[PDB]
Amino acid sequence: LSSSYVSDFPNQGRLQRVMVQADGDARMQPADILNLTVPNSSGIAVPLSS
Amino acid sequence: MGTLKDGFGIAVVPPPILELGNGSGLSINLQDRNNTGHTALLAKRNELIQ
Repeated sequence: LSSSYVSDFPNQGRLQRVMVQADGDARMQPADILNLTVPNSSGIAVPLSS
Repeated sequence: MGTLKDGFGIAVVPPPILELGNGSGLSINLQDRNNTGHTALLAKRNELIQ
């Protein structure tokens, strides 16, 4: 939910930015931090609560 | 103009101070405030020339 800036793109003769973020309902409660999984370099979920 | 069948190649005596012009110094800069492209601006420049 940190709103990383990727690159630029042309629009109407100017160069505007492209911003990638999550949607609305995924960053409203702190419970999303509770089940925020990690890739674990193998595919196992490994939730953040442990 | 005689023995140089090529581009036009004009020869002119330069003015001593360029910022003061040479008599008539009308310079027009046709802009495009909506970014409609380049061919439309060239068509408007040709219409203004005509």
